[PDB]
Amino acid sequence: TNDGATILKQMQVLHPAARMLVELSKAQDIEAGDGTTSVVIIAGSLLDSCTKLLQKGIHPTIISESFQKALEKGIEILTDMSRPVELSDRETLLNSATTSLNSKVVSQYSSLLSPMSVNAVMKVIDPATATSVDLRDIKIVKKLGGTIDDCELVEGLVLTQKVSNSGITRVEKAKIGLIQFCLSAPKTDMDNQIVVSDYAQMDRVLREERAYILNLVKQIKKTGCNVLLIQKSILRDALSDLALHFLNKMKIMVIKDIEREDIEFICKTIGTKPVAHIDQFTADMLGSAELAEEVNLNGSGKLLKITGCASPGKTVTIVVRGSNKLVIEEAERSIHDALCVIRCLVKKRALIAGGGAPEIELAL
Amino acid sequence: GVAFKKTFSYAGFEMQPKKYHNPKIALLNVELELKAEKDNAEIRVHTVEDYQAIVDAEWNILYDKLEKIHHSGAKVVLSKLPIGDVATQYFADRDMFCAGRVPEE
Amino acid sequence: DGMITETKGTVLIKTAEELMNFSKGEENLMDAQVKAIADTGANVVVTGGKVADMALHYANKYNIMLVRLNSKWDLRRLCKTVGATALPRLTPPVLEEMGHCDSVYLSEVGDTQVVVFKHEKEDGAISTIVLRGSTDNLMDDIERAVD
Amino acid sequence: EGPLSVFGDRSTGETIRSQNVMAAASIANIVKSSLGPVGLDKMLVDDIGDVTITNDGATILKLLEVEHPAAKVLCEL
Amino acid sequence: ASMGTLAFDEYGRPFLIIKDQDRKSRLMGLEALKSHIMAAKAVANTMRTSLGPNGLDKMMVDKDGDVTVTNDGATILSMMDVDHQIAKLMVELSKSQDDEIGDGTTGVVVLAGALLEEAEQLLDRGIHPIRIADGYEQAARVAIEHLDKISDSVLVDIKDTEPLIQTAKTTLGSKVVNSCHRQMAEIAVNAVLTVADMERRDVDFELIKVEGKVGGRLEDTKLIKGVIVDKDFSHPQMPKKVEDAKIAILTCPFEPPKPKTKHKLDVTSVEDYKALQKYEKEKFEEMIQQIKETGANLAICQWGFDDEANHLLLQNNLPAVRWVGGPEIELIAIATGGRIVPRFSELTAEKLGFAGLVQEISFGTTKDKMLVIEQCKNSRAVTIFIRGGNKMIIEEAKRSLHDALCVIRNLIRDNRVVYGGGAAEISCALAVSQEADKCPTLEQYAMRAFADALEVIPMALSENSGMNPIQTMTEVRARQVKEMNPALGIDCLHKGTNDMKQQHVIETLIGKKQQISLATQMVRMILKIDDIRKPGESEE
Amino acid sequence: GHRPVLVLSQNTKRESGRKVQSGNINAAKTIADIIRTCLGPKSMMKMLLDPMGGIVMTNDGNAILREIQVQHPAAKSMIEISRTQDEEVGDGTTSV
Amino acid sequence: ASLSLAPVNIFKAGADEERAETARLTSFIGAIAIGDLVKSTLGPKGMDKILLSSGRDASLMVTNDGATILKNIGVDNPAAKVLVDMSRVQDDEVGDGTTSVTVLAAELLREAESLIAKKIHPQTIIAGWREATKAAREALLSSAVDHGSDEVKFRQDLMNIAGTTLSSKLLTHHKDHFTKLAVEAVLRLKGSGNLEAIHIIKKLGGSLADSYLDEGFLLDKKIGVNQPKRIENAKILIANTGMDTDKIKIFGSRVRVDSTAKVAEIEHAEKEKMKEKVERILKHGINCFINRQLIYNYPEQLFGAAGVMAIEHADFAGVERLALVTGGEIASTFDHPELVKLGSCKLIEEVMIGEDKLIHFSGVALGEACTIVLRGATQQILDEAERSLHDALCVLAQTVKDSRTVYGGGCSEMLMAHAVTQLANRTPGKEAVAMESYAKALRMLPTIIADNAGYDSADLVAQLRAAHSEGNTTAGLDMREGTIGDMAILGITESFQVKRQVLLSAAEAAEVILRVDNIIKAAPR
Ligand SMILES: Nc1ncnc2c1ncn2[C@@H]1O[C@H](COP(=O)(O)OP(=O)(O)O)[C@@H](O)[C@H]1O
Ligand SMILES: Nc1ncnc2c1ncn2[C@@H]1O[C@H](COP(=O)(O)OP(=O)(O)O)[C@@H](O)[C@H]1O
Ligand SMILES: [Mg+2]
Ligand SMILES: [Mg+2]
Ligand SMILES: [Mg+2]
Ligand SMILES: [Mg+2]
Repeated sequence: TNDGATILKQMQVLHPAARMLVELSKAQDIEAGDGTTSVVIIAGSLLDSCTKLLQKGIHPTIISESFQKALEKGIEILTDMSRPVELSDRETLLNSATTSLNSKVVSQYSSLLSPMSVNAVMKVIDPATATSVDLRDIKIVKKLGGTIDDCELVEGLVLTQKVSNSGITRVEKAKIGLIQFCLSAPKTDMDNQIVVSDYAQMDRVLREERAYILNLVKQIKKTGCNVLLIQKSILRDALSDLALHFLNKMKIMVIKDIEREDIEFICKTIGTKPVAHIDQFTADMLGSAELAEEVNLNGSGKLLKITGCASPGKTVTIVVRGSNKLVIEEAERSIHDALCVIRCLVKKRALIAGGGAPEIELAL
Repeated sequence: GVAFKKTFSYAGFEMQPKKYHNPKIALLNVELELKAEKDNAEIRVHTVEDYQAIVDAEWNILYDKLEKIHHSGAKVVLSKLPIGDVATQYFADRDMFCAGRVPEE
Repeated sequence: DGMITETKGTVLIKTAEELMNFSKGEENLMDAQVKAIADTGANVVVTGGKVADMALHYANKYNIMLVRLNSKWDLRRLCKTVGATALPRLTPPVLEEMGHCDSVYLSEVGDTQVVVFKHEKEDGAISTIVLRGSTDNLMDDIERAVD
Repeated sequence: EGPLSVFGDRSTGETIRSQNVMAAASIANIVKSSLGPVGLDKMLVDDIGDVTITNDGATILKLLEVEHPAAKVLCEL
Repeated sequence: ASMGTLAFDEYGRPFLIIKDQDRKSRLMGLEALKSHIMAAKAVANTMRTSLGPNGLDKMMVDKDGDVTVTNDGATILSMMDVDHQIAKLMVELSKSQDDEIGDGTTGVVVLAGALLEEAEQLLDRGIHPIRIADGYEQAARVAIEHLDKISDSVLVDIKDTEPLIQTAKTTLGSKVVNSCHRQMAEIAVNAVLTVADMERRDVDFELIKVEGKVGGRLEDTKLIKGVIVDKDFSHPQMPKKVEDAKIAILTCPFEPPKPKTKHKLDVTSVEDYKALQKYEKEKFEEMIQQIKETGANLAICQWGFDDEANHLLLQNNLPAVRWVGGPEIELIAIATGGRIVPRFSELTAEKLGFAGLVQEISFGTTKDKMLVIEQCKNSRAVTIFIRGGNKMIIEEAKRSLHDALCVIRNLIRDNRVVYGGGAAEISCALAVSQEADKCPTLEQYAMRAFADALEVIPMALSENSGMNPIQTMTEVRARQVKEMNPALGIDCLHKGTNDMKQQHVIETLIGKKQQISLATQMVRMILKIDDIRKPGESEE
Repeated sequence: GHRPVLVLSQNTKRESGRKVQSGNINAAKTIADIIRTCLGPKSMMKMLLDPMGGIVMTNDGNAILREIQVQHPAAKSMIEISRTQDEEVGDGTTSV
Repeated sequence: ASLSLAPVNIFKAGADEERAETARLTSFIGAIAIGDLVKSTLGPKGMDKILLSSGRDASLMVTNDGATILKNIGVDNPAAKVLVDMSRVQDDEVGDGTTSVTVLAAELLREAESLIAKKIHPQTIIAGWREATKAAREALLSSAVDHGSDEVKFRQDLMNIAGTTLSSKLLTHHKDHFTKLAVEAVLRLKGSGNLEAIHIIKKLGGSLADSYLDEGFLLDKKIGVNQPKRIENAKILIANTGMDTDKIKIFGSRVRVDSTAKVAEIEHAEKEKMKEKVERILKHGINCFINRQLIYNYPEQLFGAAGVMAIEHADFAGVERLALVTGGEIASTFDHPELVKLGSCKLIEEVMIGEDKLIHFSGVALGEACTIVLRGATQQILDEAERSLHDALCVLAQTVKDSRTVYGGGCSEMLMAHAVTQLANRTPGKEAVAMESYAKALRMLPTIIADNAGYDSADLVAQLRAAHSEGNTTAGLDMREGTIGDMAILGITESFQVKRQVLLSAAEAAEVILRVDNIIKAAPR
């Protein structure tokens, strides 16, 4: 890694001043987004100067007030040196992204990553009347294989979950439906048992179980749904073999084991409203999409892609590729740095020259 | 006569009178508590009315034991088995004395 | 004690009346059994197993002496010496199975509490030698000499 | 040990008297079997196989390895 | 002089008698007596500096490092981790004195130590220890008779509590809570007199709830004629103050009924489910309405309750308290004059307790709430609430107030008193010495040793107060002999006078008699032991 | 501490009575039985391994007895009388 | 003879005993060590400490609070334990004065050690100290001034007290801003003393001057999936119901049927029961529904279909604070909509703070509950900001409860010392020396305050003693320049309760420690 915050937090420092510097890096990463190394260098140099200041016989309280005065003056100087910017100027955004990426391993792939980062930021916010960017709306997916040149900016969502309905893929004009109930035998929250005292009852048990499952699948199919997402379930089996077979026979692509924390992102991306009871499963709660397909990444795994959505949400997903895991992690960190730079450009839209110019101007 | 230590009184024991001038003593080997009828007893009901009836039946069994003890004319009740808080308060309300887990000797 | 099933005994209560009457009926049954035993003239009961609390209470009510011989050998020897037969159930004994003895009492020898089944006649099926002594080893040696 | 504060053991009263009598009786019983015409000799192995067969009391008590002072008194006697 | 026996036979064969006799230890006769006397003297000399108003405290630390600062003799000796058996005997003697009396737990140890110290030189002079014990018993009988002679009676009437207050003040004078001397004396006297059967019967200490909370000041300690409960109102929006509350004590959780017997309720249809849910809702509404119908304003439960019942109680304007302990339930029922009701069906108006004010009390910036119930009509239970600057002084105040309560209880049991400050000990020593002169020669030594041992308490008091022991004790004894006044003691507080009757230094006669008796019996036991057989294994 | 106190030193054993006599007689009988078969014109020879690595193939009783080591003192006395017989007259060692 | 110095060994292995001089030595050493450690963190120019834990996590904590310093250390000296418990109890009673009371107790015990070295019985010292405590308490009470009647004067007093409390802490950099912050936050409580109604939210990043008091309220929870994220003219209902597969509370209930169709019917009945409960809630006419417990998927979907915000898993503190800030009633049954009060606020929206999203309540109805956002550069800075602000809020709440105030900067300590000295000049015996030592410690407190700033402490303290002698009863240490001045003019004010508690607790602990002449330790476990 080259990120200052990552370097500082990765190695145990064991010294209280160093731990406070690590916390400082974390704060700079949280608020600004980059500059996590420059802030630590500045703090270290300030304390190093404080050594000679103290040796001269200056109390470490006049030093603090003088440093506060210097900080105020320097903030004024930097503000005076800044230049206004607007989000409609794509060139400045591209320059900022390229400058952020210039010091990372993806400096060579910046020509692809910087426009990707700018588009990712601008596609999840409203350019007018925006004060901050929620980077949780930009999901980053790391898939091993290929090179960094294979990074892609799918507009919809990509799910690492595989299609249980082996045999049917690439549904066109998909009508995606997200359910939060279980497609298995009936079961109540309170304790329930079925007692059999006759062979006719024993046959009727599985007969009526089959009828109930078939009715559930028919109700799902009648709405016009053809792609089904099933939330992950622990207490009760989410998708039984009978339910999967019935869904397969009606040409529906079933995707199960959807994580609970991913529901909000999926609903925002597609427009599908979650359903928890089959009674309320209607056609208007389905998320229309242009194409939902499962693509294999040249033998390095399978990714499920849903590209094209009616009334698309304000979320984008970035697929990061690399030869080995380390470069993938560093590429993810660098892309995050670029996104953070664009975000902190969204608020306080002011630009300054880099290249050490602000520091030397402040010194003079 | 006989004297023995106080044996783990429950709540409401301090409300019982602690001196009687001609008490009739009820010597018992009985667990006066709300508990299962038997360790291998199971109750099976399918109606809320039967549920309420079962609860009232347990309470009425305990109260029948207590009332049978009370109507005997005894004022001091000693048992080799535990005497619950409900029974202790019942005896307190009647100005009676109770003591559970009295040693066999 | 009242005999129990051998597979599994579950008291299935379905109404409040059964719940209220179960304990009363069980106690009445045990009392009837003990009174039926006592009505045959028996005044001493020797059992080879555990003694129920209600059984003990009703035996006390009818003035019946209870002895609990845990070991089966002692039970057989008492049956031999008294003339009774070990009944397998709690049914009252018939005249031929009825046990008779001249005197049964609780006595203390030294500091040991003993129960004595004593015949006035100088006969019977089993005779006992009561060994006294000042040491356990001395009594053991005397017992070896007796053997 | 205690208020006397001497680095060693101490026996007082009937205990030490009994110990002295026991030591003297041990020495006596060592040689009691070698008295009179119906007495018998003794073998004394000297820890390396050397054998001394004797009936004389002085030789037996001199060759023995004694530690109790009240018994050394009898040996020297 | 140890290790049992070691002879290994005259014939050289092994001689083993006792199991593992080569590692055991034993002691015989006179040196065993000397070791016991030395251990008892060490314990007594350690304890004698905590005697009188000028006595100092001991900082006691347990295994876990928790620290307690105390002056109580029984507490000090209980906290000690001793190994000598005689030390354990001394600790048990202090525990006995605390159990029977509650005061004088330090005087008994000093008296026993002095008795054994005199017995040491008596034995060195060649006297059988049984003779010493018999002489000690005779002198103790004489001293107890003299104590009965010079005793004085006090009134234990509720109308005039001045002698009781003086006795409580004398008891508390040696504790750290003497900064609020008369206040603690008054609260202790009132607490004991409130909860007591006036026909010279017992005082049930379970009706006195002594509870302390940090913060505030020691002067903030007050007597509450009611109950202090660590709980608060269940709903945060329930009112914090109820006036003229009609208490409703219940031991049934505000939940749907549940049979004790193993039960199963079968739901076989949708109608069954609807009936079940309607039954639950109706049970909640019915229980709340049953509580309300009696006219109660407050509800006290023992086993807690759930959300629906909580909101129904709040909605119906019934403040409620849950998870109240059984002892607290009983105390509240006793104080408010209300019955304890096991289920809602039996609740009625006549079983409702009445309290003048029920309030929730805050304790600064601590978030910890606490409930107060007081202003009852004829409360037969009382609560003592102790405040302080740290938990150590709180515990010390707890035990000091317990000592005061025990002293007033002893006064109720028997109202005869004797005058303290060493006056009683000096008079008893004089009586013993006078009785010795008429006694035959051989027991005179034991009688005079007992008198000298009795003299230790005034000397200890004078030493703790900085005065010269021998001169002051001799002068006070001479004054007692010259003019007949058994009330002359050691002016520990330097008030100018030596008459303890004017200084109002009063102790219970039972306390002195118990001190002398217990010390004599324990000294007799210690003198009668002439053999010890410890395992001597020094095991881990 | 408190080391044991006793009359005789440690490692000092003592046995008495019929046991000692029986042991002495058994030791003498064992000594006799060692060379019982080396007597007469039809005696067999014995091979003895010297601790210094030598070999003594001999029929004489005295050499056999003096080349072996024993711990029982009665056996030592028997070996001594064998040597005495050998020195005094020259032969008759395995007969005595 | 003593237990330890006896020919017989009377103790278990590992247990010891310390007699008079040794016990006094250990107690005094521990007390002086505690006092020297806690001091130098006193007064406006005090410095902070670093508490580096030895545990596996090795928690790092920078602090200026005396109570936190004393509680988070390994103490083995029993007298040091007594002082630590004193500091903790002082913190519990009031939020300030922990360092002051600890230092005062240490100085008192140092003077006690000197007096014992001068051959004075400790009971005489204790009696003299009791008299001195009475005199000092009476003088301090007579010196108190109350301004609760006048609202503007009381506001000025609150500002001065908050500034004085925050002067010694890390917030002294922005003392003015943080003083306004704390005063407004306390005044919003409308007289209630529950500091738990004030929530302190620490968000990493930003300057320390970026901290602010939200005009409404902030919640750190999240909204459902298909529910509105912005509501105007909200009608909030606060509840504490199940909403998680709500089971009938009959423990022994079970389903025993002979067909799976009946099982499906029972499941539909359960879902219909949940739907009916949701409809009963919606009958209240609400916009935002806040439940203390979890809300599963079916009720969340039902709320979303009705366009009702549903905030879930707002803990007990959350629902209490929302009820305080909006005026709603925390309900658990919904059969009487007319008997349930509904909270109201102008706007509910999601606000972006740092890299986290929070729910913002704006234009609340009551507002008797505050949220304070703290921004900092390090976690330690945020922790100290929270601790210092807690101290300020505690002192302000105490002042609101009891409006009597005294002058700080050493003025109060010097006036009590003057009263004690005047009493001492009126008493014969060594008790006069004890009272003189009491006054000496009382004067040593502002001496340490002056030492912490590097000033000429001896000269300043002598000047203060003189000025109080001629009758200047408001003179104190002017820490801006290093002179003496009028604390009435300079506005250096303190709560009377805090100073009274400090004095009384210090005297109490010194008295209880001095009474000990023997320390006995059991064998450690
Ligand atoms: N004000 C006083 N003046 C003189 N002597 C007192 C005074 N108060 C208590 N004493 C004496 O101090 C002795 C010790 O009392 P204390 O320490 O309170 O309890 P204990 O008897 O358990 O030691 C008592 O025997 C009493 O006579
Ligand atoms: N501006 C100030 N000028 C003079 N003295 C002050 C000022 N602010 C605080 N002090 C004094 O500093 C003392 C210590 O306060 P502080 O260091 O905050 O810790 P604590 O309040 O816990 O003792 C207080 O007694 C107060 O009188
Ligand atoms: Mg950068
Ligand atoms: Mg006392
Ligand atoms: Mg030959
Ligand atoms: Mg402060």
